[PDB]
Amino acid sequence: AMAAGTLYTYPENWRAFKALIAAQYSGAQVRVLSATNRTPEFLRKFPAGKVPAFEGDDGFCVFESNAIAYYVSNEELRGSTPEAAAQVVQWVSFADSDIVPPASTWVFPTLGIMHHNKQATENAKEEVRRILGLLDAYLKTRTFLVGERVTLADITVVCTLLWLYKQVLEPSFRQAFPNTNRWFLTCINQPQFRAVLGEVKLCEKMA
Amino acid sequence: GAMAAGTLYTYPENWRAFKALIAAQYSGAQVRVLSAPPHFHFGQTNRTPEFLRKFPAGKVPAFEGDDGFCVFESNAIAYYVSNEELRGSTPEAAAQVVQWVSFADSDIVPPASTWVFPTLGIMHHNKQATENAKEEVRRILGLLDAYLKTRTFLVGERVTLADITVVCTLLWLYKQVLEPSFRQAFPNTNRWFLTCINQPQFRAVLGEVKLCEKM
Amino acid sequence: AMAAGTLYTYPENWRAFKALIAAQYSGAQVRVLSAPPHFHFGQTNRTPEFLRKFPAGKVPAFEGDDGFCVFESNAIAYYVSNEELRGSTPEAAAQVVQWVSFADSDIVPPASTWVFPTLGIMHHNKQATENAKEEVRRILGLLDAYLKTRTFLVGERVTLADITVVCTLLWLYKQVLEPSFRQAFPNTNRWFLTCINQPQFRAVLGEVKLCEKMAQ
Amino acid sequence: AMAAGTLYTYPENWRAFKALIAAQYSGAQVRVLSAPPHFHFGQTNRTPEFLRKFPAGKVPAFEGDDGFCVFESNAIAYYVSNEELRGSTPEAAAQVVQWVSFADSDIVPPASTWVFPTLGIMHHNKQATENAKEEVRRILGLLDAYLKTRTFLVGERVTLADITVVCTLLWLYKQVLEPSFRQAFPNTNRWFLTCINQPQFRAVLGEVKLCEKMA
Amino acid sequence: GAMAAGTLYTYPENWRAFKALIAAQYSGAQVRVLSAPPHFHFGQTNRTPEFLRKFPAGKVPAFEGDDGFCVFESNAIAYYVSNEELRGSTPEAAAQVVQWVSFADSDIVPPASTWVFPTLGIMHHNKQATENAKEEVRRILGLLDAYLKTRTFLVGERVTLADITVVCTLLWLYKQVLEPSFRQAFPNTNRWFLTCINQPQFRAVLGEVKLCEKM
Amino acid sequence: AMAAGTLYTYPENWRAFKALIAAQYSGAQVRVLSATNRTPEFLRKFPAGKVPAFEGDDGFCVFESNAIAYYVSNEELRGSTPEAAAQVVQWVSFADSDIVPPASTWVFPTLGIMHHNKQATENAKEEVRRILGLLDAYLKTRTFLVGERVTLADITVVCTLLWLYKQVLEPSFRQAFPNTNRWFLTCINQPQFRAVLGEVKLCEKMA
Amino acid sequence: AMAAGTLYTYPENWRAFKALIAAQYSGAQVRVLSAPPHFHFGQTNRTPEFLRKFPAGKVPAFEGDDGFCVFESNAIAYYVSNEELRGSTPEAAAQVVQWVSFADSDIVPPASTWVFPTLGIMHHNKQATENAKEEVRRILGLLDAYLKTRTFLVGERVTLADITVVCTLLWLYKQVLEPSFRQAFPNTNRWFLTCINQPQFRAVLGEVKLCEKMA
Amino acid sequence: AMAAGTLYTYPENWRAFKALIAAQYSGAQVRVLSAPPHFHFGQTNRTPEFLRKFPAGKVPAFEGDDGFCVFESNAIAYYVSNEELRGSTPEAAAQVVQWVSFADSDIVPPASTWVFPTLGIMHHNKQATENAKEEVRRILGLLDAYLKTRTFLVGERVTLADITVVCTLLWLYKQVLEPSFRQAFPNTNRWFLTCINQPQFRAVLGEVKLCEKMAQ
Amino acid sequence: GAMATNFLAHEKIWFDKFKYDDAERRFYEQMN
Amino acid sequence: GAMATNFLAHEKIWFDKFKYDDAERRFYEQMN
Repeated sequence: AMAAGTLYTYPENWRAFKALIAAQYSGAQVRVLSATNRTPEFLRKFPAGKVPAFEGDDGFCVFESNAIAYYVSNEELRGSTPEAAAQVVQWVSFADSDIVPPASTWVFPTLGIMHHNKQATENAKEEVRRILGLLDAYLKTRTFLVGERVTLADITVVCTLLWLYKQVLEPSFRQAFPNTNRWFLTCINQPQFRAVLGEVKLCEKMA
Repeated sequence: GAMAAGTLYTYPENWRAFKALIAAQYSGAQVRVLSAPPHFHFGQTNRTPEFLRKFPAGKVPAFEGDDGFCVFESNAIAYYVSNEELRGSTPEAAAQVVQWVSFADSDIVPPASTWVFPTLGIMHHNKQATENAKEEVRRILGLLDAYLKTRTFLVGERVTLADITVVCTLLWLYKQVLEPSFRQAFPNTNRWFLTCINQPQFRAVLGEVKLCEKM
Repeated sequence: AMAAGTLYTYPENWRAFKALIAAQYSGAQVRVLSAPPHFHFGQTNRTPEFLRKFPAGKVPAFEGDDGFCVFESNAIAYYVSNEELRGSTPEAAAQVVQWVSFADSDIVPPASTWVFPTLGIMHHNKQATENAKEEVRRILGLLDAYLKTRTFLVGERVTLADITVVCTLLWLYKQVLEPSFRQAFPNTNRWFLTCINQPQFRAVLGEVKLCEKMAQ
Repeated sequence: AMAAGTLYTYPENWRAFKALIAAQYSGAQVRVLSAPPHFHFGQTNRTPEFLRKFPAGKVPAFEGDDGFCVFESNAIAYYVSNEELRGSTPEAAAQVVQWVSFADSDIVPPASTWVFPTLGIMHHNKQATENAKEEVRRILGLLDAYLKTRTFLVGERVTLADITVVCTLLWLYKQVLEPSFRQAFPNTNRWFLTCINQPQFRAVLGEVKLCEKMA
Repeated sequence: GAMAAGTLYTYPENWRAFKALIAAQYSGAQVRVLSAPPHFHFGQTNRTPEFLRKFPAGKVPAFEGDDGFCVFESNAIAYYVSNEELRGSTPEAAAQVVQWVSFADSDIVPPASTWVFPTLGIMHHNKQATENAKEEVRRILGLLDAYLKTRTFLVGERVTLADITVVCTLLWLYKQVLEPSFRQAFPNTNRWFLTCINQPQFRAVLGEVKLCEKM
Repeated sequence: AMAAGTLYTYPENWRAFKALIAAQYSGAQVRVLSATNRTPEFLRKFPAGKVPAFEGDDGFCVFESNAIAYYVSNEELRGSTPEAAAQVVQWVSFADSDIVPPASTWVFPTLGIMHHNKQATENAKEEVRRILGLLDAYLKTRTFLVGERVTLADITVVCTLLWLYKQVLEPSFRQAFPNTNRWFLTCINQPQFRAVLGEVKLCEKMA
Repeated sequence: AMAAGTLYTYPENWRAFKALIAAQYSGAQVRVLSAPPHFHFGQTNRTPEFLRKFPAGKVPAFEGDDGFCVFESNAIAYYVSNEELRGSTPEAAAQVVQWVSFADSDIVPPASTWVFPTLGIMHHNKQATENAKEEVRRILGLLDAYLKTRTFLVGERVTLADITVVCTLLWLYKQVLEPSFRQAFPNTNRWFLTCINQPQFRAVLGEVKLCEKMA
Repeated sequence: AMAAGTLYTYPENWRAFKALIAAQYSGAQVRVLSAPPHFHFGQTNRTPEFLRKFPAGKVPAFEGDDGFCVFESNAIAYYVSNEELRGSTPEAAAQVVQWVSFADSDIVPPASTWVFPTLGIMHHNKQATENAKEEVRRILGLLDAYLKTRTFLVGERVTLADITVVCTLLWLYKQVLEPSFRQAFPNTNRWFLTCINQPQFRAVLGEVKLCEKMAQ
Repeated sequence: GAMATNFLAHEKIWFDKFKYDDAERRFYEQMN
Repeated sequence: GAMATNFLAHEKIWFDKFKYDDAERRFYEQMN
């Protein structure tokens, strides 16, 4: 059977999105409860005091958005062979190490989460172009990142790119990456994705 | 697994490479190391076209299997050359392994690097780089200490990728800055760390490890 | 006469130290901006406003109170210096250029190759590292012979020659030149210690601890 | 009073050209020794006599008629110059130092990387050449903007600034800067062509043919 | 030369690779070894497309320089990582080096291989493979013996690629079949061979070499 | 100065051809004298008792066709850089190890030097096809094997292929290797080559 | 008297199909145990009880009702056959051994190499697959010539020869032998289609769909 | 009954030995052609005439005096055998197929992997070699347990089982199975020595010397 | 050389058989 | 990471300078 339990998080959290989308595919039953992340009981279950955090109905506890998404996934989203599973870890790790930092820097001043810094965002723009370009060459001949089907790899990389595409990747900026754009559009228009993300509108005019 | 065989591209004494090298000691996988340097072009570090063909992010460590399977990111490489036991034999164990691996990357690597090598952070205006990193590391060791109070290893009852990954992420700290008066507060974490690095599979890759003396 | 202005840099920049030590001797009034909001390394020096005045995009960068801009570290140290530091005569001035040039072309690359890994900046193979160690022995030996019957490099007084060469050797002496490695060059060691304990050097460098054991 | 002396170098050395061109302006009497029996590069400069005067044993090397010895091409050029070439004010002098240091730090390495294979000095690497081309594009563009409303780099007259930058750019313009490549830099090309056609430059460089088709 | 650096593709303990490895001990060149196996497909030995791209003959040893320069054939590799002294400092010495290298390949390699490993030749109807090869080797050692009567090394007065190549070609013979009663007749050749393999540059690659005992 | 001396050999020897062609390029003066390769004086100068053998006018002695060709060459035929020189050794070594054995086997029964063996020559044909094919891909974008000019590499490989092209590489057989054919034709039509080889006629009908 | 017994195997095992098809012809009563609780592959076959009877611990494994145990799929198929399937004369018997051994030595390895990636058993290597395709072309062509004027491989009736070769070819015909590929082998395709449509084959194999488009 | 014919092979072919030893027991008249002009390995077996009769292009290849052709080594050994060597009963015949099949699928590949480099035929890495050594220990141990209370593999007499397994182990025992490696398998060693000293084996194999020290 | 090449072409040893047998075993064991 | 990348982009150290100086020296020495 698949997992069933409670996911502690604030909504509008892209890290939580990864697990929720994954559960749409797997049929895991995941109840979302807001966050308390400093009370002894919470720290008892989730020592690091981070959200998202997952408690199974059988009492199993896990934290880190990657581990939670892994847990409520099925074998196909995880990678049904050791090669495919290693490629999943590969893209997940690349999203964390290479995409999250410049993505934050750029999209944060447009969502009010960080203050504007013109040159900081110009620097971030460049690093984002390199990442979009890398994905573009890779996806030139591929439907998805790993094998022939959506995996955690796509889910993870899409969610990490989600706010960029909504807020700042305006037409002229993204036009150099038609393959990345198509792959992104193909993912977010899946029922499983729309179920969590709703109807995503690609950026119109660089915010 | 035991059958994986391939070439690991990396410079020597790289803790990121150590993760896969140690995993392969457990699994039986045959991992050979090739240490070809990048090129330095006028401030820019570049790698060969053949390398970028297989590994487009241009990072090391990178792994090419003898059957041509390519994978990069130290975590994915270590995953690949591991067996089921190191990966986690059940979805529960496997998820716990992803948890500590992710925790290592997000929470331990940045202050560990900063405390051992503060120069770059100071240059980029992190004035109190050292004291800030030292406090984060203190918090991390304390977290591991409470967790390991009643456990031999992070997941289940034997070494997994969890232990391998967290140990490798802590390796420079324990060698270079974790003084006896500082580490004294974490006897649990110290015991687990010693129990790991003294196993022959860790020793084969790490050699003899001298813990930081009083500075 | 003397220079008065503002110097942009990241902190702990040996290239900036050259000018700041020179200013201690000359009396130049140099205001250092090395932290946000006034300077953010990797950001400020890439902005159009910065590039307008300092096209190379490098720091240290100097803007005089009168608007005079200078964008390379040897030139900034020259500008904030006085006539004695620059070289009083053409002979002395020539020798200053010689040693400044020697530091830039001969010392900086092996020094960087050896020291940057010990600081966590990058990695070099044991070939490049070994070639670097050998080049540095050659450099320290050249200096050692030169300083056998000299207090300082040029004209028996501190000039830009000493300031520049000392600043280019500073990380080496702190990080990797352990007693067993540096033993063969007593005149160079003596001259280095001599310079960095000058009141004008100490005012900028603070207390310097020589490598006790090679960083690896 | 202008320098008089001997310059040891192998022939066609751009580093030596800097001093020789400076001497055209200043009137210094610099005689070149560059051929056997007088100077045999690789032998003469490794003798104890030579090494006495020039400890690094490199060329160019200058020995004045009064015994005064200088090494490093920048110092030799400075010494055989006059005050105008060195920079008449502290402002001009500082700007000359600026461009001399820029030439060494920023121009020489990509210039060497691109040109040496075309001369058979180094094996050709395509990626290194490509990166060097783009670095040279950046440099020519920096100069182009700077020379927009300037005749020369410093104080509206030839100084060591122009002489040094021109000599470090000389092999590029001969070997690899074809018309279509350098077309983007009309101010730099204009300034370069102007300098090499000054009587004092031509006295040393002779007639220089700009790259027709890239080598 | 000293500056050459690159990756040598080969399986370990390959006498053909030993030629370049020993040469690099003399020259200072940095040669790292990568031992990735070929593929065996239904009786056919094949190598990867990337390998065949750089080395179309599909043979090892093969060498790729860190600047991308590719070369195959063990003699060419050893030539490349050598210096001028090992190659021959004069056309006379250089020609003598090509002479012994060529003589090694044409006249020594076939009977050496056959005597140490006669199985394949016997299978392909060379009934008296062993006795035939033994007589050819006897002739070869006798030729070297007369030549070395008055000489320390094959060419000039120091080790060249001549000695390195002939020693490597004789290495298995001296280890496996050249019994004291057989080799007794060639004290000159034996002395030269011992003088070579005991030098630190040979020792670094060959380790301690035990000569064939009575069988 | 270049070499001057006597070359001991029978004429019609392709191994000798390498040195003689090389001398055409270099301006070395090489007098050809027939062979005696078992007298004490010969063995005194040339211990291995092989021809070709070269004695310089100054008494310098060298054997092996590769070494002789090397000696009467100039720096450009030898390789004017260490990379080019290593490539020369490379092609020379490949000619000796890979081309000479199957070339002999096939062309020998058609020149009366060895007896016919149908399957032996069919096997040799195949190995020759692999070598011609390897040269064909290499020479697709190159005029000569090394650098931009004839070197010992071309001279050596041409001479090793010389008898095949004369005797057995008939049109239908060689048509698959247009680049190798053009390179071969380009070499043998050089003045230096024709001076030694005369007018080479490519095979008409597989002998 | 025909064999009666139990066959241990995982399900859909072509190696087991050989015995089961033979049993259709001979009338042997062979019952399959292939699912838990009775047979759990990877567990049941590693127990001391199983290993007592079948020391290699592999499947298929046959235990007769009289206690007689056989391993190796060829031996099991032989045992549950009748004399006609085994070959009625020494000539026919020898020809059956011939084709059974040919299937194992020549067909199984390229068949496995090509098919296993399409089933997710092995990672796909393009060069290995390409070489396996060409080896399968050679094999189909050998069979095609042999079956030109033969209905079956041996003695004009179904024997273990046909049963074994067909079972070793079965995954190829299902997974990768598309019409355009197999078109060159009309006699082999005819013989294969004929065999799998014999009542005894269909009883075991069911309806077999030939590869539409190559996997 | 019994077979009479000609056998083509390269000399010292263990696959040919199977049939030749079988013929010693049965009385089959087998003429061996293993040298030019009658057989040239790599040539004769590639000719159209050869391929006509022996489509696989392999040796040993057998043509009976009556024109009957057989082109695989197990089949040739079967054909030149008698009823006892083949297996008298279906039970025994089955066991013969078992061991013949076991030798082909389990013994030949690791044996080849380990032994071919020691013979100068190819190289294998120390991984493949180590896996091979381990597989061979597994095989010798399986045989050792099996032969604990058996003289021969099937029915207490030499069959094709012994002949085939002995021939597939022959190079291993000569080349690499040194006393310290083979010590753990006394029943296998005893059975091997027993078989190869049978008059019928010795007639084909001659004297066999067991490895004294592992070839490397 | 030619001899080793012929010998190996003739024998066609499946040196990689252990890799295939091991992958196959694992594949069918996991369907539980 | 980003910091080391910035620092190195700013400094532009010619780490390979010794290779170039050595090749150049050799080149001009050989014209004798």
